[PDB]
Amino acid sequence: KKMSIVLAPFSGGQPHSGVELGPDYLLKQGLQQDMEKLGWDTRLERVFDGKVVEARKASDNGDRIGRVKRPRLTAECTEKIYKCVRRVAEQGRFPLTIGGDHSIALGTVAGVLSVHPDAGVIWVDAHADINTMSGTVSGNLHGCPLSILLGLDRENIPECFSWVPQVLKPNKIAYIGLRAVDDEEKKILHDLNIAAFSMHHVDRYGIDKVVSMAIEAVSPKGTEPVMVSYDVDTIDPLYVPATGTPVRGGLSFREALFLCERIAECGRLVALDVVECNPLLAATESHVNDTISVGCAIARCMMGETLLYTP
Amino acid sequence: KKMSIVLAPFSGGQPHSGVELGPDYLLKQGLQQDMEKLGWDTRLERVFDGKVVEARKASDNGDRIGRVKRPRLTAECTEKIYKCVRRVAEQGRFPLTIGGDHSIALGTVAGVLSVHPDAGVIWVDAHADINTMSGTVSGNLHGCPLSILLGLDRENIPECFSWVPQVLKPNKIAYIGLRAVDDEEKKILHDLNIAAFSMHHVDRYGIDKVVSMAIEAVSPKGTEPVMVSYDVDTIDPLYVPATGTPVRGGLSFREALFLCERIAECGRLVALDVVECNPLLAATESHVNDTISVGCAIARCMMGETLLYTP
Amino acid sequence: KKMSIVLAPFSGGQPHSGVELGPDYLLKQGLQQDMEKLGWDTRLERVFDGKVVEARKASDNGDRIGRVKRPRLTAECTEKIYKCVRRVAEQGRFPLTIGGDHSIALGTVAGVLSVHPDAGVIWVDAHADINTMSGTVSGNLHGCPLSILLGLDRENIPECFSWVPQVLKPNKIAYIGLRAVDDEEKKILHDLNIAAFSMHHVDRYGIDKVVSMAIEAVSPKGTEPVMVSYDVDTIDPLYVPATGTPVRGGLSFREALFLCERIAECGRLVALDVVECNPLLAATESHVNDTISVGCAIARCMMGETLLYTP
Ligand SMILES: N[C@](CCCC[B-](O)(O)O)(CCN1CCCCC1)C(=O)O
Ligand SMILES: N[C@](CCCC[B-](O)(O)O)(CCN1CCCCC1)C(=O)O
Ligand SMILES: N[C@](CCCC[B-](O)(O)O)(CCN1CCCCC1)C(=O)O
Ligand SMILES: [Mn+2]
Ligand SMILES: [Mn+2]
Ligand SMILES: [Mn+2]
Ligand SMILES: [Mn+2]
Ligand SMILES: [Mn+2]
Ligand SMILES: [Mn+2]
Repeated sequence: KKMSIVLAPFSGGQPHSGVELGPDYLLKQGLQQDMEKLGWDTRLERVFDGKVVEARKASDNGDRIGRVKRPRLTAECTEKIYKCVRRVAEQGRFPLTIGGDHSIALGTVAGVLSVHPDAGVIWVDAHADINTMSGTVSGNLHGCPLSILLGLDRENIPECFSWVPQVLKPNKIAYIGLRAVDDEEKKILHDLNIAAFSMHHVDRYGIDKVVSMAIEAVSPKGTEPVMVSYDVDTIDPLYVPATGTPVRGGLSFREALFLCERIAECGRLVALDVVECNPLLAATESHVNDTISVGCAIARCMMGETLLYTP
Repeated sequence: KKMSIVLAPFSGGQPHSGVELGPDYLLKQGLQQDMEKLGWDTRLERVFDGKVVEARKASDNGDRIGRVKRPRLTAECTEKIYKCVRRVAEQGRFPLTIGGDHSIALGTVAGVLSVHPDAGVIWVDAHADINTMSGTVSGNLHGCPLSILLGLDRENIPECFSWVPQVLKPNKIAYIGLRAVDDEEKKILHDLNIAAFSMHHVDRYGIDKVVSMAIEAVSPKGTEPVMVSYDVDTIDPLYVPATGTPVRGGLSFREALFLCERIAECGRLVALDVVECNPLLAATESHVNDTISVGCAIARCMMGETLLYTP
Repeated sequence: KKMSIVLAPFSGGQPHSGVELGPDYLLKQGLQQDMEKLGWDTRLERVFDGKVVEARKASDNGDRIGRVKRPRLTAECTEKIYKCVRRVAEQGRFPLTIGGDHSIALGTVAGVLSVHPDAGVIWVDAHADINTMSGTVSGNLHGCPLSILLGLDRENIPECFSWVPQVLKPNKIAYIGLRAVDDEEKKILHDLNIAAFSMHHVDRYGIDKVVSMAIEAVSPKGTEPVMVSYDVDTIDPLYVPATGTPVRGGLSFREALFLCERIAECGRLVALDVVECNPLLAATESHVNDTISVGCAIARCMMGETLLYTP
C-alpha cells in the first residue's frame, strides 16, 4: 500500500487563476495525514512550481494556436505530469493526482494507461471535456483533454502535443454526471459510442445503478484496472461552490461520496485525479472549506474510508 | 412542428400581483428563441392586456360571489384563453401557455380537450387545485380550476362560468407532486378515485416510476394525447422561490426537469401550461432568475431538449 | 387512542444549554393540538423542572466520573423519565417523549421495554450513541445511552446507573441514518452485529428499502411492538440547523418525514422520542422554526398524518 500524491498546480487550461492553489489547500486540510491514517505509505511528488507556471501563464497571451489558448504551456506541463505519473505507477505506487484544472488529466491518464494498458477511465464531470482543437469555442484546454487522449481531429493537434501516447480507446471511457455537453461533444459521444451517464441517468436509475453500469462499461473481462478522474464541478454548486465552471442540478454531496465508496468497494481502483478546486473562486470563506473539504472527502472515500466498520 | 406561445398574464385567481408578469419575463429570458432552436415554428398569441386586466383586478373588490373572489373577471379572462387555445389546437399547432396563475388552466384544459377529447391531463403541483365554490376557504380561484372543469358542486358554480365545456373526466387527470392538499380536497380525490401521486409516492418509488404511473393512469389505450399543466410550486422553494404558494419538501430541480424529459420522451405531449411564476415575489434578484429560468427550462425539456445527443 | 406527552427538558448529556427548551418550543408550535387533531386524547407529563435542572447542570462541574461528565445528574433525571414512561405505558397510553438531549432515551427505552419486552428500537440518528464509559472521548453522555442500555463495559458503569433494567438486546436495535460513528463504536456495532443502516445504505437502496429492512431487523415474528427514538441531527443541517452535533450529508426533509409515514403505516409504533432540538443553537430565527417545526412534523407523521385521504 504505497501512494504518491502528485501535485499538479496548473491553471493554464482555463482563464481563472486560483485553481493552481488546489493542491496546497487540499494538503493544508490534511490530505496526506488522511491517507496515512487509511494505511497508505505516502509521499509528495512535486512536478513543477505552480507560481512560476502561474507567472508565465498570466503573462504570455501570445501562446495561442487558433482559438486554442496556451497550448505550448499546457503541452509542456502535462508532459511533466505524464512522466511523473508513469514513473509512480511503474514503481508500483498509487498515483493520487491533485489539480489544478482538468487539462492535467492529459498527463495522468496517459501515464496510467502506459503502465496499465487495459485500465478503464471513469470521468466524473458535469462536462464531457472532449471538444477538439478546431471545434472548441472557448479554446480553454481543460474542456479538451479527452479529444487529445483519444486522438480526435488529429490534423489540428499542434506539434507541441506530439508526446501524447495513443493508449486510450473510446470503449475504455465512461462518463458520470454529465449535464453541460456542447453540441459538438454530443455528436462525438454518439458517433464514438462512448458510455455516458448523464444526470438524466442518475435521476432515472439512481446513483448505485449508474456507478455499476459505468464500471462494467470499462471493465469487460470484469478484472481490469480502473482509473477515476474526478472533476468537483460534477457536484451541485450547493456543495461545491468554489469551482470554475459550475452547473445547476448536479450530484448531491451524498451521491458524490457514495460514488467513491462504490468504487473503493470494487477494489480495482489504480489511480485517482481530483481536479478543479478553485479556492479563490469562493464568495465566502465557508465555501472554500466546503470545496476543499469535499476534495479531501472524495480522496478518503476513494481510498477506503467507510461509515461503518471495515478493516 | 408548429407552436403558438399563448400569453396569459392573469393574476385574478389569487391575491398577489406580479404573477401577471410571468409571460413577459419568460419571454425576456428567451423562451421563444429556445423553442425555435428546438425546431418549432412559433408565434405569440396575445389573449388580453395584462395591465388593463391587472388594473381592473386590483380595483374591483366587489367581484365576489360568496367566499369566492373575482369570479366574473376570472370567468371572462379564462373564456378568452379557452377560445384562443381551442383555435390554436384546431389549427394543428402546439399550445404552450405561459401564466399567470393556475386559474388560467380552466381555459387551457377546456381548449385542448375540446379538440382532443381523450387527452389525459397530468397536473404537476404541490396542490390539488380542486376546491369547490362552496368548499373553498380562501376563495382564491387558482385553487379551484379542476372542480369547475370536472363539474363538481354544480349547484354553486355561478352563471358566469356557464361557458365551460364538460370534457374532463376524473379518470383522465393524474397529479404529481402533491403535498398541500386541503381536507376537503382529500375527500374529493378519494371519492372520485383520482390518480394522485404525492411527494410520499415520489419518495417511495422515485420520480421515474411515478411519472410512468401518471402517464399510464391517463393513457389506457396507451395511445392517447397528453397535456401537462405545470405549477412551478411543485418544485421545492429551494429552487423556485419566486412563487405565490410555496410548500416545503418539493421536487428537486433535477426531478422537476427529469419529469419533463420523460414526458418529452413519450412523444404524445399535445399541450403544456407553465404557471405561477411570480417575479415580484422574490426576496433577491437571484431568485427571480432562479424562477424564470426554471420556467424556461421546463419548456425546453418538455419540448425535447436533452442532455446528450438526440436529433 | 390515549397519549401522554412526556416533557424531558434535560441538557445534562451534552455541553450546550438550550436543548432543554425543546419541549417548550415544540409545545409552543402546537404539538399537543396537532396530536389532538389527529384523534389522540393527550395530556402533558411533567417529569422535572428544566430550569432547576439547568441551574444545577450549569453550576456543578464536580459531577464527573473519569472523562464522563454529569453521570450523577444524568442518572437522577433519566431514572425519573424511566419511572414516568413506564407508568404511562402500563396505563396503556402512548408515550411521546420530547427532549432534551438523547441521554433521555436511557429512561424512555428502559420504560417502554419494561412494559413491552419484545419491543424493537429503531434509532434514527447521525450517531451510534453507543460509546462506553471508559471508551467515551468527549465524556458527553448523550453519545452513550445505548451502551448503558445494552450493559456494555459493565465494570465501569457507575453505581448511580444501578437502576437501569437490562431489557434491550443487541438484536432489537436498528439504526437509520448513521454517518458519524466513532472508531470505538464501529467495532461494537460490528462485534455485536447490530443492524446499522448508514447514509451509505440510504444512498444505495433508497429510504423505503432501508426503513423496511430496519423494521424487519427488530421485528422477527413480524408482530412486535416498535419504538422509534428520533434524533433530529439525522436530518441534513440544511433542514435542521438548530442542533448540537450537526453532520453534513444527512436525510433530506422529505426522507426524514417519509420514514415517519412508513412507520405510522406499519401500525405497530408504541412509543416515540423526539430529541436534540436546540432553539438557541440557531444563527437566525428562520432556523429555530426550521428546527422546531421539523420536530412537530415528525410527530404528526409518526402519529398518522398523511398527504392524501386516510381516515
Ligand atoms: N464546454 C466548455 C466547458 C469546459 C469545462 C472543462 B472542465 O470539465 O474540466 O471544468 C464550455 C463551452 N462553452 C459553453 C457556453 C458557450 C460557449 C462555450 C468548454 O470550454 O469547452
Ligand atoms: N389550497 C389553497 C391553495 C391553492 C393553491 C393554488 B395553486 O396550486 O395554482 O398555487 C390554500 C388553502 N388554505 C390552506 C391554509 C388554510 C387556509 C386555506 C386554496 O386557496 O384553496
Ligand atoms: N460521538 C460523539 C457524538 C455524540 C452524539 C450524541 B447525539 O446522537 O444524541 O447528538 C462525538 C465524538 N467525538 C468525535 C470527534 C472527536 C472527538 C469525539 C460523542 O460525544 O461520543
Ligand atoms: Mn472537467
Ligand atoms: Mn467540468
Ligand atoms: Mn396550481
Ligand atoms: Mn400549487
Ligand atoms: Mn443521538
Ligand atoms: Mn446524533
